[PDB]
Amino acid sequence: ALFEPYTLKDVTLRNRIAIPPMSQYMAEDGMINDWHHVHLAGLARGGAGLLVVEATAVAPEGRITPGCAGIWSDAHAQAFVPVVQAIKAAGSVPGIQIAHAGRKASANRPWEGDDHIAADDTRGWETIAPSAIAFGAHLPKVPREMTLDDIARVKQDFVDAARRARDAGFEWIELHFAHGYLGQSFFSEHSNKRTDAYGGSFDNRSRFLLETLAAVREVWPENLPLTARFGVLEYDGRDEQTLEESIELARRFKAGGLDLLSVSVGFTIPDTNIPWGPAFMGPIAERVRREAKLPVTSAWGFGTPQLAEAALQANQLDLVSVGRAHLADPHWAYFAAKELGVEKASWTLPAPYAHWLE
Amino acid sequence: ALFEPYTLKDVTLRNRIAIPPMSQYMAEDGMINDWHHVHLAGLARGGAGLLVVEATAVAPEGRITPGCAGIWSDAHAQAFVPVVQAIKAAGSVPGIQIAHAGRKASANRPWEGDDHIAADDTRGWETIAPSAIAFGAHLPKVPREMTLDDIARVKQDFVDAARRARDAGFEWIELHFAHGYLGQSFFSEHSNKRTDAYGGSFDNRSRFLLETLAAVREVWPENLPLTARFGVLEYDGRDEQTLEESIELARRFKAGGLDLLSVSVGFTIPDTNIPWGPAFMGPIAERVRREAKLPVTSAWGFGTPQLAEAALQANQLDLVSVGRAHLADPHWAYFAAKELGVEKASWTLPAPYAHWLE
Ligand SMILES: Cc1cc2nc3c(=O)[nH]c(=O)nc-3n(C[C@H](O)[C@H](O)[C@H](O)COP(=O)(O)O)c2cc1C
Ligand SMILES: Cc1cc2nc3c(=O)[nH]c(=O)nc-3n(C[C@H](O)[C@H](O)[C@H](O)COP(=O)(O)O)c2cc1C
Repeated sequence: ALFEPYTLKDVTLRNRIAIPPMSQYMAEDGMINDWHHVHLAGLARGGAGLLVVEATAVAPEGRITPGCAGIWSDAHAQAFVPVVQAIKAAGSVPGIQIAHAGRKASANRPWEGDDHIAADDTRGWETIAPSAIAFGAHLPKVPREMTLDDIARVKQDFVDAARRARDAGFEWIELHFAHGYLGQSFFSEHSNKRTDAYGGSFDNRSRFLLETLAAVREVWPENLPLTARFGVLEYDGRDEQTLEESIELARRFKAGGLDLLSVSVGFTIPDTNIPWGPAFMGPIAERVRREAKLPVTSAWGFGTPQLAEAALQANQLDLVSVGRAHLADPHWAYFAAKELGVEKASWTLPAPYAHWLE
Repeated sequence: ALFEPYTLKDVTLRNRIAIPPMSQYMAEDGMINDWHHVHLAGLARGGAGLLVVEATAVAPEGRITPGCAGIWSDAHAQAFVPVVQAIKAAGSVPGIQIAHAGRKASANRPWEGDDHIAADDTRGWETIAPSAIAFGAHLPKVPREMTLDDIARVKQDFVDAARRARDAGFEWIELHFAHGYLGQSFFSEHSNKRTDAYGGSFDNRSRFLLETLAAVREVWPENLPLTARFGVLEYDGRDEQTLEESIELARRFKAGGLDLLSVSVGFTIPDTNIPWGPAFMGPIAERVRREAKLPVTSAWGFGTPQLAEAALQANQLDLVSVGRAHLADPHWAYFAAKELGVEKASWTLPAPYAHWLE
């Protein structure tokens, strides 16, 4: 099942393996470089059906860190062009996740402190959010409360991002409404205390996300999968209530043209109890898939080929996302093909490798 | 031991893992391209101390196949420049093996027939050799017997190759006197029936190889390791006699400035009985190292980390060459570091990987 093709709109994946977006923190002023080119091209040659490029910021202040990729100008977009072309040459589908880190922005690289940049550090910048409330813990900076014009500008930033991604050749797009960044923070009552049209009720908290989806839909081709990542629960003790609302929004996403939902956890606040474990997201992903009638993917511990296979056969997922295993071994898909007994498994890789490994 | 550094002349390897030259058959008219760039850059990031670029032909007719890399012009050399730079950025030592396929030239890619190109095929070309004798089997073409001027031209080709490799930034060079190609074929009485100064006696059969070494030594920097690959036996039933002569030449190589010998089998003729097995070359490599008092490396089945480690501790080898395992997993060195219990093994890889795998 893991090695069956998958067709969504006009795009066909050679198998059900997806490489989720994985920030590399190697960009400079949003510009990617040979780090990203070799990293992504190598992964694509590895065998995976779909390769989703890391969170790429729609605006400079939307970066998580000073090393995050960006696409907030045509020059930033043009940098992706050769990389998209190499992904394609390798037979993998190029996707990109476009993002805005909201209140979690302006942080150090994970191996350089992983915390909010000091106030006197010339690399830092003011963060924006639905409300002037800090995440807390290692991210103590209070964001600036967004104005209506801020909301209009960020929405237009996402549209400009999607248009650039389209013109750079990406065949799959993913809106980053998860992991406690801007979009997610608009939906959660934890982070959104607004009293205008973008806060309060379910409809108001959904507005930013729905409006961003719709605006992007106007520039993104109808024949290329339009997707989003969304934290459907927080493990904050409000799980049944949050899940119900998240699934309702899923339905609205579907109605608004979303082709697939990447299902995750919110990470909106630090005060939570997440039951980490191999494929722990499976049951939750399955429920979203069932109740909103929407294809889904998820991640976390599916680097065990049998687990990925089990999730597919149980129809908990339509694609299995495999992250860290690909950082460890860019040729993981070949390893999975061996594990699962695929005929001529070495031909998961290109000929200059496959010939000698068969 | 596998993860101890190694210093040879002015060059220091971060560990004892070497990636042997592995032809990719993806070049066009000798020119390398993004296949090679991503392949080599990815391998370098994998952790290995030394990365030796595939057999690179000193002359067009010296290619094995129409897909082999070449360095017979300054434009060919300039193509290597960015790739050398990425290898270095990754902290691996860039080396290159320069070569001439002799009578085994003009062949199909291994996955496209692996045999001599048909006579009416516009891709093929006349092969040259010490004598007009075909390899046989799947390589039936009779080569043209080289003239003295042919020998002068090929020697100068190797010199021009070494100079280009130097100027492109390579820090390690390897002359390909193994595997039944030109150099090897000059040494073996099987392939060399000449009656001039380049055939007959031990001194005459050694002349081409020694003269090529000396000529290259004039352009190659004295502070960068100068090495060769040499088939020391054939398993043709003349093993003790061939090994003695090969070891004598090893001594002469050492006396002539060779810093390390990559020890292999001859593959000069097809009528042989090679005792393939995990690390089967170990004992033979050890003897060459001992009797010629020369550092050595070898390959074949050392993809088992414990085997590589054993060979080093037994002092059978100074570097362990690991080939196919790196085609399977470009991050093999990280896998070995885990297997062997290295402290902070994930930091065998660059930070954007290591941070998440620790
Ligand atoms: C290096 C790294 C960077 C990541 N960056 C992002 C990101 O840019 N966008 C995102 O939505 N998730 C990101 N993630 C989460 C992964 O997409 C994935 O959900 C997570 O690694 C769990 O899957 P795994 O167990 O296979 O690693 C990142 C994960 C890692 C390890
Ligand atoms: C894909 C491939 C291409 C190779 N090309 C060369 C070559 O260009 N020059 C050379 O001397 N040996 C070449 N070899 C031999 C390898 O350098 C090495 O000796 C062999 O793979 C045995 O080591 P291993 O068991 O780790 O794979 C090649 C091997 C492979 C698999």
